[PDB]
Amino acid sequence: ADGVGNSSGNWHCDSTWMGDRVTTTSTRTWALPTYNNHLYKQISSQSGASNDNHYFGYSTPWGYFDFNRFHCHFSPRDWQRLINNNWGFRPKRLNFKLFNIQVKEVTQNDGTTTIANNLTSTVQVFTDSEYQLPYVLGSAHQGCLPPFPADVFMVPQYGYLTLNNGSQAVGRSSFYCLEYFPSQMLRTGNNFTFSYTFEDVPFHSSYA
Amino acid sequence: ADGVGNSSGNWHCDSTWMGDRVTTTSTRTWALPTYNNHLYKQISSQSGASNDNHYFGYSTPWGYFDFNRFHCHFSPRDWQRLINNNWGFRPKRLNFKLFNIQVKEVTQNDGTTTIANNLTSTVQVFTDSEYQLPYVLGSAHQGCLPPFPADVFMVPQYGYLTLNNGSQAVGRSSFYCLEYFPSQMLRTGNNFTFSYTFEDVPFHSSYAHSQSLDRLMNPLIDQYLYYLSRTNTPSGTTTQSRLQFSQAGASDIRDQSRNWLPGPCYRQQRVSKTSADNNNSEYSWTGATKYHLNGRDSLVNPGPAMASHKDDEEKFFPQSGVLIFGKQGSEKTNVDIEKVMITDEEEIRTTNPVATEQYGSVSTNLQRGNTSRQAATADVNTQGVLPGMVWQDRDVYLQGPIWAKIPHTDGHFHPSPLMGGFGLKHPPPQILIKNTPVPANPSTTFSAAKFASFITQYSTGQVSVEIEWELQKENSKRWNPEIQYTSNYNKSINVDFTVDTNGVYSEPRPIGTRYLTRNL
Amino acid sequence: ADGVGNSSGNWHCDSTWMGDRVTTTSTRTWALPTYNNHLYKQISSQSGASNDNHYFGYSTPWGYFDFNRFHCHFSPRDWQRLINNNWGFRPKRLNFKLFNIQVKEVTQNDGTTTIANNLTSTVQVFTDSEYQLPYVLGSAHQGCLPPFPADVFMVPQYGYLTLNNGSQAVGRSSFYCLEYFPSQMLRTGNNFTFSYTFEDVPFHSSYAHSQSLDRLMNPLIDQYLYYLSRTNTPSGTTTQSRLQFSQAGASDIRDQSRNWLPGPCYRQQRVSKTSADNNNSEYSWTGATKYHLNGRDSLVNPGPAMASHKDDEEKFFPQSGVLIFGKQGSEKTNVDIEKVMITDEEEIRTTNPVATEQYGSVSTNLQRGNTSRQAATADVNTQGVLPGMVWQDRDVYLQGPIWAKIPHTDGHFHPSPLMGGFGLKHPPPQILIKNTPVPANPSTTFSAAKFASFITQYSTGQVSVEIEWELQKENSKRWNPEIQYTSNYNKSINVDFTVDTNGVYSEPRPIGTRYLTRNL
Repeated sequence: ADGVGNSSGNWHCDSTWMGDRVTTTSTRTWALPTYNNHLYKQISSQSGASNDNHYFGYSTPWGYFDFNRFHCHFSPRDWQRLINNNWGFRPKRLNFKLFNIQVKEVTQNDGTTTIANNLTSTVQVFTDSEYQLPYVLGSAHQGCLPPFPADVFMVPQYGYLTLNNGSQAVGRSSFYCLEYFPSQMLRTGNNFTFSYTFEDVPFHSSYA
Repeated sequence: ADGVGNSSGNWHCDSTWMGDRVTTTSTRTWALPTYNNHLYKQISSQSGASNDNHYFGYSTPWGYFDFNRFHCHFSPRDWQRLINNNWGFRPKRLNFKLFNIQVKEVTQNDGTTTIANNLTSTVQVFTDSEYQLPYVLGSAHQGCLPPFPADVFMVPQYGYLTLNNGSQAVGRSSFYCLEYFPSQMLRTGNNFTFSYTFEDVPFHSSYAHSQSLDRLMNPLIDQYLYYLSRTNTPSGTTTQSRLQFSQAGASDIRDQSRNWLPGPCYRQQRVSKTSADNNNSEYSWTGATKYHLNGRDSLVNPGPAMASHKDDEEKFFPQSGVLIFGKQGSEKTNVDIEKVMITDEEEIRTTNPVATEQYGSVSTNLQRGNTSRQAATADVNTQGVLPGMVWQDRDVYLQGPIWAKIPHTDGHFHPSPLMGGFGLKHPPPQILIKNTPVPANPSTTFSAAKFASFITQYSTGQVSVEIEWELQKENSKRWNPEIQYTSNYNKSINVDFTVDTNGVYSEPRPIGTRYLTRNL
Repeated sequence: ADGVGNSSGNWHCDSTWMGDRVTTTSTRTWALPTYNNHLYKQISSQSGASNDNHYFGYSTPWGYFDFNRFHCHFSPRDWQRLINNNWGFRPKRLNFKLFNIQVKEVTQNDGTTTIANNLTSTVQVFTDSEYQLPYVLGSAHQGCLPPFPADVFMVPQYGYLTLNNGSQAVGRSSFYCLEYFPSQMLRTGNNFTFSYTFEDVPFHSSYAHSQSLDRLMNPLIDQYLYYLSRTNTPSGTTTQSRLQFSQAGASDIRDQSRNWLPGPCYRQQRVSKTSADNNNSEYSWTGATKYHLNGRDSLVNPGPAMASHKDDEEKFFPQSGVLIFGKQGSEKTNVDIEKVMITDEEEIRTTNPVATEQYGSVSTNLQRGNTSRQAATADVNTQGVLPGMVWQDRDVYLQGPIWAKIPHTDGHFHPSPLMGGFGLKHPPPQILIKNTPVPANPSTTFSAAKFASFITQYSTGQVSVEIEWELQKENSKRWNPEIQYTSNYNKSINVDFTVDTNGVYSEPRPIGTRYLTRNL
């Protein structure tokens, strides 16, 4: 879309209050490494663990973008404006964008770390809009968008757990390959976007 | 098309089931090196090889994209959905795409390997849609699209064989230069695509017959036809020749008059999975089933479709009559039986003769009374096609091949590939890809010698294969439940058809397609 | 439709010849009892039976209407009119009707059998037009429509066999409940009807070739091709190897170059109608021609179409290579030869090998001079289909079957039924009929046990079958008269194909169709 040298997006971090609506926008800089060396690895609880701590699952080479915390969208002044004046609030719709994607190639020769641009490499992005993957958001996991807009954050590694009989698996355990999903390939100059509408939910009781 | 920094394609790996159709799409990441250092090399069998192993051919600097295996398009869940619900399937059309092509230049200075982008280099891609090149697909060769979508695979090198008189060639031997074909040159940002339509082919028999060919009668009603049941009667204290005839019913069900015959046979030697049960000798070739062609013996493998074993003999399999797939990590030469998975063709024993047994018996003389000559019979170890013969083709497997090219010959009978799959007069064309040679620094003085120094480079990219399949929906009226493929509920260290703690994908067993049942 | 006292059909038994078509209509009176006491019973081979005789299946309370014999539609005069004037025929369409259905209730009190009408009971009739049930028609079973229109026949009980491992079943064995099909319920006054169209099938070869396959040349003109006629010449007082070639003419007519070969063969043992000529031993199975399927031997009967005997050997017939029909009043087990009528397939010896002889001879070694090795040959007792092979199918008979269902298999070669007739992928559907169970007096207290007491009853009615046949008119240009089927003028106690003083209808001999002649 923008090849090499044309920006594919702008920095939009702000909030607009219009009557009975507040629209919060946040922009962050993320870093995504290579996870598991491009491999899917079966993971399980260590031998000798207690029965309550036994688990079985899979670790994927993918990362995921988490913004399931209020500090990712509201500044402290925004929070004070929200909670001191409103009896309730609820989300309505969201818009998501990935842009200005740069792929960096890292080499190490004779103890020297050299980083150079890779203008032909891609990143695969897709949204699980059919909810066919285990939903690991909402478990209060680290790796969200940092509360301060100037902070740079690492993209957390995606992984899921399935049925386990101790440290082993059962026949009902499910395995998911994330490359079996249609994904969008983005070079430097390509951007990704999608829009989502929240279902009708009760207003949060922001009152005593 | 997309210069440097614009993607020329997307990752499409998925399947859509819509009524009587299933469309499977797969995307993989491939790596293509430089083969033969941009040269065509004449190849031949080594001196001292046996006559059966003699060959002559050419090795080309090109590679080819192979997706002639079901695991390249169907996930194990997709295969289970296909085989547990459909009485047949066949391919309809396919779409192919190469995109996100990156050419990498490799240099080596003072023992250091440095890889950098080459944004101006090209890769040459063309499809042999006129079938003017030797068709090497359909020979069960390695180098296909890996079954796991996350695996990266190397593009296999293309090569062909021609006529040979020993290790030498003859005047009729053909040489093919693949640069004499029009090819499309792709830089980083260019993509390649083409569409193909399969010819009309029979649906694969993804079912097992619930009736046997010798048990198609009504057991309650006798036949009105008579058969010779006795040839003598007690006379005095000796015997006297006397012909008698009976109508066949349930008690003598083997003598009933029938309209059909079991399919053709080409007997195989019987080997047992229990080692001690086998003969203590080297009989992999002396006892092997072979065909003779131009003075050379070739192994018949797997040969005509025949049942692996009869009832309650699952440990026995034909010596070269079944497909044998390797487990994950299996070597190439002389691996043990526990390292391989041997397929079973027992679902076709209803109509097809057992591979290791005779087709039947025929008379060899003329019996006569009083000198007297008693009737004699011989085993029929090889039986050609007879009128009224019915048979089932070999089953297809998830790891098995999909199609093969029917040889361009004046005559052929039932051109279903013997290894299993769909016989196509115009199969999906070979897709040839190679890196364009980039000459290194030339001499400032003109030299008529052809260039021998080139910049070392390889290419990487993504490949997409989308195939539409037509389904033959099951329409059974049986009352009791059917056999279905299923995962085992009991706990295990690893889940089947997943990755282990090393992230290594494995296929624990071969899965056929014949689980539902249909009447004969 | 017609309640009680109104007829729901008429008697239509006749044939109409109109140009290239003949429409035969037949009406019969049938009786249908209650089978298995309204129960489905699992059936299997008796313990102690041989492996070849093992089976497993189910017996159903339903009956079926069978008209798969030519005598059910053609009178002997109709057959003579068909076979003396036509070079071929094939079925085109059929119409079926059940009408005038009466349900009779049978009671037995103090040793007295009383039969009364049941005007409210029904009979369930349905046609298996989707072929979801095991097709038991075409196995030459008794219970067809009687050849004489005045005879009343019992409806045969329907039953099928499924997969068996010995006397037991396997997981792939299928069970079918015929009440899981939609059926039409008919009281007295209701009728059933359905129409069926035959698929396109080849005309039956109702002719005998007036030329032999080895005598197709011009006897007056020599061939321009040469054959090896001599292999040595007199040299001195000994012999010397020397190849010589000759052009074949009439004197060496056996050496002429030919374009075609006789049809395939599967050798049968030769038996003689003269008892003393046979070997004094029990060879009905040891010397029998068999095929091996899943570890069980089945008799090959009648097998591939082959000539019964050569010239001037009419007393010889293949052991299980011809259809054998029973004379009127013939028993079931071990009847004498005078109680049966053995058919003859001598009209096809022009193109088909004799059943009891070898197909030919082939070389088995490589002859060489000076150690020296002399040329050796072997008999070919079994010959598969070769390119250039021509053959004739088995003849059909008035008492013989008409059609058979081609098994649903991936492959089959020349799907003409081996017992004779027309191979149909979609044959006329099975027509299943049974009496609706009428429960007897129930208990005034509720019981969850299924009903085991029923009112004894049977049904009677009329059945009509009308088939349209297409004729292939003879267009011969031979000068001298042809062989025609005819009655014998000499006086006799009984007329052929009539009733005797007991009013018992009999068919004195089998009548084929191959009386007219056509050139090869």
